[PDB]
Parts: sequence; structure tokens; C-alpha cells
Amino acid sequence: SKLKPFFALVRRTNPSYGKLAFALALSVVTTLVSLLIPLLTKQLVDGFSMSNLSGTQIGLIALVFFVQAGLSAYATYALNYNGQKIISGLRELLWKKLIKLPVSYFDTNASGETVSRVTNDTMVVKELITTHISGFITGIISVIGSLTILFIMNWKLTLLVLVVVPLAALILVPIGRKMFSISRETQDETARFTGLLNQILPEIRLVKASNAEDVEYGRGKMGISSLFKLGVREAKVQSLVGPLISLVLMAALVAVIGYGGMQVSSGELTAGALVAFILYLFQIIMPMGQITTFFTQLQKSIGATERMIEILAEEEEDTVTGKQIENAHLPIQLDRVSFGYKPDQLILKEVSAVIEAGKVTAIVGPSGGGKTTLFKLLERFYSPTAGTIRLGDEPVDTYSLESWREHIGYVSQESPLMSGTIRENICYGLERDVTDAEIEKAAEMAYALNFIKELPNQFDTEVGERGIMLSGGQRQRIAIARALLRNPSILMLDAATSSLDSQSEKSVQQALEVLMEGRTTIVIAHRLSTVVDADQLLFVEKGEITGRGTHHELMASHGLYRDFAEQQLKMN
Amino acid sequence: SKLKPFFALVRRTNPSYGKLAFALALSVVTTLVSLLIPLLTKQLVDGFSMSNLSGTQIGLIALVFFVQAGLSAYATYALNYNGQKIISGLRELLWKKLIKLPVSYFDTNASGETVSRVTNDTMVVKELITTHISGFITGIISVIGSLTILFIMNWKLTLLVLVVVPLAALILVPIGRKMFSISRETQDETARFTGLLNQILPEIRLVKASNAEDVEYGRGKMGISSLFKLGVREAKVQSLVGPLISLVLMAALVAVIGYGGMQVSSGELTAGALVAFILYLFQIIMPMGQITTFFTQLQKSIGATERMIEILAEEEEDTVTGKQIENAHLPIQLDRVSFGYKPDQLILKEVSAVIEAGKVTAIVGPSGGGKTTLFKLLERFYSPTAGTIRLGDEPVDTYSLESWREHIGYVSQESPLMSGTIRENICYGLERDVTDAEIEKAAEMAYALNFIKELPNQFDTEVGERGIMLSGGQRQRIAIARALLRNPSILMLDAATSSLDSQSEKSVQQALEVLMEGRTTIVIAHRLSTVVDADQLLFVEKGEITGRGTHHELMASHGLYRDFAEQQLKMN
Repeated sequence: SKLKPFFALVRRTNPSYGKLAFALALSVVTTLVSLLIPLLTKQLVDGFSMSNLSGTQIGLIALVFFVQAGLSAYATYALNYNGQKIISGLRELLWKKLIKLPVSYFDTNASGETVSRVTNDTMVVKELITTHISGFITGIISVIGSLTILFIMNWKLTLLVLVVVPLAALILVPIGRKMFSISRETQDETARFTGLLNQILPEIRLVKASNAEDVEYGRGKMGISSLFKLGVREAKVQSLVGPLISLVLMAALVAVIGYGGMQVSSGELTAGALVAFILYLFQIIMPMGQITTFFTQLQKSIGATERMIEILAEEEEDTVTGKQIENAHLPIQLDRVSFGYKPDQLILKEVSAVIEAGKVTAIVGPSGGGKTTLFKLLERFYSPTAGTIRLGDEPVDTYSLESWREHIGYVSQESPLMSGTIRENICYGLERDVTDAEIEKAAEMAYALNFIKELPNQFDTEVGERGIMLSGGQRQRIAIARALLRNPSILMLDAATSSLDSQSEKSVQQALEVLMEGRTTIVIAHRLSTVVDADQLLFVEKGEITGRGTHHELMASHGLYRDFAEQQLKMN
Repeated sequence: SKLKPFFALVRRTNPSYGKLAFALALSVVTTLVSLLIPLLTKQLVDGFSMSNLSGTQIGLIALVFFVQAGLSAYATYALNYNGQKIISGLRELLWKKLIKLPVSYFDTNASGETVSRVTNDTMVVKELITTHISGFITGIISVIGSLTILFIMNWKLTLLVLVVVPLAALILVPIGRKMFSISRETQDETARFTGLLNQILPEIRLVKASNAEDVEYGRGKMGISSLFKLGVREAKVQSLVGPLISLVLMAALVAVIGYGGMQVSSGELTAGALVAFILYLFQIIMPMGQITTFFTQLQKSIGATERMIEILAEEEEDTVTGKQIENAHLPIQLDRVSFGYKPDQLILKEVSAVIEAGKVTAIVGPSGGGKTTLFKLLERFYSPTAGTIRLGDEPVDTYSLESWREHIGYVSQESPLMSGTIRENICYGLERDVTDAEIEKAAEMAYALNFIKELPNQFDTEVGERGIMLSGGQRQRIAIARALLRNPSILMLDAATSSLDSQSEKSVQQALEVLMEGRTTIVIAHRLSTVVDADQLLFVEKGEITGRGTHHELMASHGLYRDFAEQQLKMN
């Protein structure tokens, strides 16, 4: 039942069954050859009289060993290659999913956790498919075959002693758990002492000033004493684990092998049987670790598969709504919009507003209100539930989301880099129009070519994977150049305007004011520099729009009491 | 040569030799008994036939086993107990030295690293003392004795094969190293892929905004393809290693033990010597890990010893200079003080000033000048080199450094607490006077009891190890009180004044003004609130004192041109 999701996940990469089955069967054959090797050893050792004729047995054993090595090598290569192909397919599906369907809010939930889950679960699935399932089949077959062959070879006497010895595990394993518990307690006490010292030492100034340093010494003494006491207890428990373990193991060892020697000396049908017995004991003991590791890795992998299938279950639409974009220039209306992240909370309540076309609109919001929710809302990163964000006659649910996103230019505050080269930063505006070779010319129009006129290069200019050698002012100029290049129709801005000061702000204002003199813009930042360039201003408070009209007189009057109190809170 | 520092460092805890030597000798005799066990096994095997004397041999073997168990248990307990006493002594010495001597600038050189060298290095030294040295001695003795006994037992035939076999390990090692290199390459490429993915997700907003969801998918696919290629290479190299390890190890085991059976069957004198040989082979193979680990950990132990001896080398003085304090009320004068942290840099140049006694003095410094260095110099953590901070005619050269710090109470806005209870906080200065039981009365005069009048308790009030449940103003007020009870003769202030607001600042200022009017006071902080209360002010610029006199008219004039520009920079 629980293996059905894992089988389906493997089935997503369909052409991966025949070669896996062949590899597993070949591994089984290799295990059987390994089982057969000690019988050849016994036959050789019983052919004692003719050393020269024992050369034939030596050659046969060498040939069998080489055949086993070759078969195991081919099976391992097939298993690993098929597992790598399965992992490539799984990662391909996961990356196709995460980038495309997961909506912005899903990525806001957890960014690093998503990547950690993807990588760790893919690695765990690889480890399960390539090694642990084949390892478990190999171990089970080897153990069963070895026990059967020992039963056939020795009558019962040595083998029942061997199977009784596992009682040594019943005597040893629980004591190891007590050892582990004591060691963990010691580690905890050491961590506590380290924390105490890491607290005391940085405050050394206060101690030395207070002239109470010796008192701290006394406190430190106590800590040391504590650890010493615990150490003593560990020592005592060690004196119960150190010898005893060895004793039991050695005793068990002797018993088994001792009986073998007994059966050799008593004339019982054992000799080469004893040699084969020791080899079979090795081949029995070794795969138990593989079996236990598989049993634990299955428990890890079922949860890994649950996480992966949780990732793969998300959904989204891009052009499913329709395709009805023709002009995308018409006044934008908010009509009774009331929706946030979850319908229960209702973080937005009946938000309505009117904005003209080709008209500059500013948004002023508080530190903790609904400015961020609205900012994401006029980007449609959230799906409307009750209200209507209507461009014209509610076509926003009618045409494609990609079509609108193509007609809008976004820069909020940082928008740092898409790592690579500036060629990537200007080629993100390649919507099948490839922009021919005018990009640099556009950089000249966007006041970016003259700024970049130093030219370390144009295509080999690397910002680096980290992207730290270029400051903010240049990168927002590049972002605005990209926005102008792409599709200067509608711009929504959170004002990249920061601590750049006069030169950068004036340059961006001249670039923008010239560019959108006939195009619609929205501004949502805090400062009052864009609002004077904004012919219409709004205000967000408690998840509600409160304020409409022009800037000067209205925010001279509307902002007299409550917005002024909010400001006085802001600088304070 | 290199072991002399470690021997001396252990010698610092002198009475730890005889019992350690006895424990080591008992471990040696335990190893000898372990060597003796297989010979008794062989004698039992040769007895084989008749029953009751076989029972006597079994009883002898059990007695030898239990004797080994008891002796090993006692040796392990003695070794561990002596090691824990040694580690207690070492940690005690380290904590004494660390708290008492090192002057503050040593502690600010490195804080967490010092605690790490206190804890982890001691753990390494204890591990070497308790287990690894005894482990190495017992392992070398066991290996040599087992080889010698095998040489006596089997003439040369089986042991020569056994010692020629390590050619198998010689072949094995380079292949394992290539495995490790390929695994590290895989880890590195997985790290790069995770870094790429962790880079992309934060920029998901831009990715969707630029409608470029597919090229980013393509970059992810390229990364997945690179990882798949490297995984295929890892598979091709893996398919050779594992089969080779299995083949070579199984072949060596088959060779050795099949030759043992060859001798036991050929009528060669290997009757029960085969069983004895297998037991001795296990006793040989098992202790190789200890011998390898002793060599691995020796370098770490020697490094830990070097770090400890480096810790123990720092020197300092408290009352060595002299003892000539009588009243401790004289005007403080600076005489061409020129020194910072290192003589070559000369971060201070001929700093001189005149400050009266019982007069409040405030210091004004820039953001990056010498205000902090002069702050720490007035509190004299630093030892003068060229100039002289002269208070009292050079008796400042010959009274106790400690005796002065008695007369000064340190309070700053940073200082959170010393973790524990309020009782410790108010009575840390039990400078042999213990203040009888005047602490509560002291609180009531010093405006602490009336503020703490809520009384969760007076002695059980715990501020916690973290100390997060109380705000800065309260702890600053308790620190001011503590200054008022240690020795209210000289006061130094960084102005505890923070964001508490006039309601607390004026109150604490009037409290200290009433309490500390007739005695000296020193202020160094930024604001201009204590400056009006300070009779004389100074100014620090470029590591030089520039400005002396009263407050109002002079910094109405002196601060008009240059200090005003610094202020305008501060607000900007």
C-alpha cells in the first residue's frame, strides 16, 4: 500500500523497467556464484594429494572469481546508470514544477526548505533505487542460501551453535544503548559548560571592573566539578562495557570455531567443511549491515517520497484563462476587492478605487498595514476571490496572465541581479522578438550606455555568482533600462529610489518622466518625491483605501492630522 | 623533542604518575592473557576425544576469560579515573589563568576561540591520555606477540601468506582514494547546484515579472544535465571499485584459510593450529584501527598542547606595581600621552589635558576617532608606554592597579547583567566589607528598592541565563546603584542614557547628581544632556584633545564651524 506512491513516482520516468530487472537478476546470479565459491574451495582443499591436479581447481576458482567480478561490475554499472537517469528525470520534473506552477505565495512560505527538500529527497531516492533495494535482495538471498548450504554440509551441530550465538547480540546491543545514552549525557554536559563559559567570557569587562573575578572562578570550578563527576560515572559504565563486549564476542568466536576444530579432530565429516564453514560465516555476517541500512533507508525514503509528491501536486494557470489582449491601455478600477491570503482572516475588506490611463498614481502605506498585500495584488500574484480588479469590463480574468505580465515593467527596491552577464540582464526582454541587435542602442536611449561607457566589456562583463562588485545605483539603472527595452506600456514601481541621492534620483526621474509621458504608471514607495510627480495619490490604512485626488492641497489637508501623526511616529 | 611541552603540561598536574603506570602495566598483562587464550583453545581441540578433561579445559578457558575481563576492567577504570583527574586539573589551571591574568585587550583579541581551546583541546588531551596511548601500547604488543606465536606455531607457510597478503591492502588503498576523490567531486557539484537553486528562488518575483519562466527552467536543466554527467562518471568509476574490493578481499581470505585447511588435511602439523591461527588472525586484524588512530590523533594532541601552552603564557599584574592609596581624591592630569595598541601605528599623539577634582567632565568624540581608545585608556586597561596619565605625582606609578578600581564604579548602557539573581547583582562588590545587610537600605537610598517595590522576590528573583525579561533601563539603574555602593569616590560614565526617554533619563540623572555631586565624575558619550551638567568639557579629534573650558559659550563658539559640520554629518 505505502509503496504505491513511490512506484508511481518511478513510473513518471517510464522507460526504466527492463534494464533494472535485468540488473537485479544479474546481481542475484552474482550472489549465487559467490555462494558457490566456498564449495569450490572445499573441493580444492579435499583434493589434497595431487598438488599439480590442484592447479586445475585453482584455475577453476580463479575463472569463477573473474566471472563473478565481471557480472557484479556490469550489474552495478547498470543499476547506477539507471538510478542516475531516474534522478535526472525526477529533478527535471521538480524544477519544471517549482518554477512554473508554484505561485509567489508558495515560494514565500519557504525558499531554502524547498531546495533542501528537493535535493535531499532526490538523493535519498537515488540511494534507495541504486543500492539499498538491490543490497537487500542480495543480502536476503545470500543469508538464506548460506544457511541452507550450511545445513546440508554440516549435519546440524555447528550450525545450531552458530544460530544460538546471535544471543550474543541480545546480550550486547542493549548495553551499547546504555553506552550511547551516557555518552550523549556527557556531550550535553560539555555543551552546557561551553555555553556557561561563552556567556561569562564576553562580559569579562564587567567582572574585572566589579573586582569579583575570583567569584566567577568559583562558579567555573563548580562547572568543572560537575563534568568531573559525570566523567567518573562514564568511567564506571565504561568498565562494564569495555571488557564485557570483547569477552562475549571472543567467547562466541572461540565457541563456534572451537567446535569446528573439535569436529575436525573427532573424525567427523569436517575439514574442507570447516574451511567452507568459516567462509560461509563471513558471507553471512557481512550483509547484515546492508539489511539494517535498507530497513532504515526505507523509512527515510517513504517520507522523502511524500515530500516530493507534495511538491509535484501544486497547480497554476498562465494562459488557461484565455487570450484576449489587444491594447492594454484603459483606466484600472478596483471594485469591492476583499481578499488576502486565507479567506478566514479577510486581511482585505472591500477595497475600491479608480485610476485613469496614462496617469501617475502614488500609494502611501503604513509599516504593517496593507501596502504589501495591495502591492502584490495589483500584480495579480494572488487570485481574486470576492472583489474585481477590472481593467476594462473585467477582462483581467479573461485574457492571459502572461500577456498582461508582458505589458508591465516592475522594479520594487532591490531587484539585484539575474547572475551571469549584462547580456542576460538585457536579454530577459526577449519575447520571441529577439530585439534584433538594437539592445545597446536601447541602452543609449535609456541613459544606460553612457553610464556603462567604461566598457570592461559588453558580453564578457561578468557580475559574478555572488554579484557584490557592483553597487545598487548602477543595477537599478540597468533594471530601468531593461524595463524600457521590454514593453514600455504600463509601469508599476516601488521606487528603486533609495540612498542614491541627487545624481541617481535626477537621472532616473529624467529617464522615466521622458519615457512614460504617455504611459500609465503606479508608484507604491514611502517617500514624497514620486508623489509630486504623481498626479493622483491614494492611501492604505487598516487594509482599506482612504484618500483620492491630487497631491498638493489634499495631502496638505488630508495629511494634517492622521498622516502627520503617522509621520511623527515614523521619524521617532 | 616535540613531546617535551606535552610532558611539562601534564607535569603541571604533578601527582598523576604511579597509578597511571600501574594501569598501563595491568593493560599489558591483560593483553598477554588475551594472547594466552588461543593456546588453551588449541590444547582443548587436541584433547577433543574424552569428555571430563575436556570439561576441565573448558573450565580453565572460562577462568582465563574472566581473569582477563576483571584485569581489563580494573585497568580501564584506573586509566579513565586518572585521566579525569588530569583533565580536572588542566581545566582548573586554564580557568584560573584565563580569569585572573589576561588584561582586557587579550580577551577582545578572541573570545569564542578561547572557550573552544579551553574545552575541545582539553577533550583531545584527555582522549590521548586515557585510551589512545594505552591502546597503542597494547596494540603493538598484541601484534608483535601474535606474529611471533604464529611463527612458532606454523613453521612459515601460513604466516608468510598472511604477511604477503597486505599486498592486497596496498592495491586496495589507491583505488579507495580515487573513490574518495570522485565522491568529493560529486559533493562539490551538488553544492554548486544547490547554490544555483537557492539563488534563483528569491528572484522568483522578477522571473515571473519578466515572463521568463522558461529560460530559468533551461538553466536549471543545464545544471541537472551537468550533475547527471558527473553522476554517470561516478557510476563508471564505482562499477570498478566495489567489485575489486570484494574480489581482492575474498580472494585473500580464501587463500589464507584454504591454505590452513590444506595443511590440516595434508597431514602437515596443523591439527588444531588452524583454529588457533584463525583466532590469532582476528586478534591481529582487530587492533590495527587503534594503531592507526594513535598516529592520526598524535598531531591533534600536540597542537592542543601548543594551544594550551600559548594560553598559559600570558602575563599580567594587579598589585605588583605598589600599594600607595590613601584618599584617592586628586585632580587628574594628562601629560603628553602618546600610545594606542601597537607602538608602530602610534594611534595616540601627545594627548594632554587638565581635569580638576570633584568636577564633572564630559568627552566628545567622533565616529571613528579616538574616543573609544581614550575611554579605555582613562580606565587604564592599557599600560602607558611614552606618556603619563598622572593622578597623584607618580604615586600613580606606585599604588595598586586593583586598589584604584575599588574607588571607581563602572556603568554603561551596554552592560546587561551578570546572570543569576538580583542579590548577586547588588552584592557583587563584597570587597571584604560584605556591606553587612545594608543592601536593601542601599537600594532605597539609591532609588532601587522603590522601583523594585513590586518584589517578585528579593533573593529568588532570577534574571535567567539569557537575561531577556528585563529592559535596559532597569539593569542600567541597578548598575548605577552598584556603582553607588562599591566606592562612591570616583565616577566614570559612558552615559547609561539610551532610548529610555526623559521620564527615566532625568530621574536617573538627578539621582546620580544628588548622590555624586561632591565627587569626581567622567562622561564620554555623544549627546549634549550630560554636557550641561559637566563643569568642564573636552573634545577628541584625530587622536588629539582639542578644546578645554566650560560648556555654554565655548561650544557656542568652538562648535560653530567644525563641530557643527560633524553634527550635520551625524544627522545626515
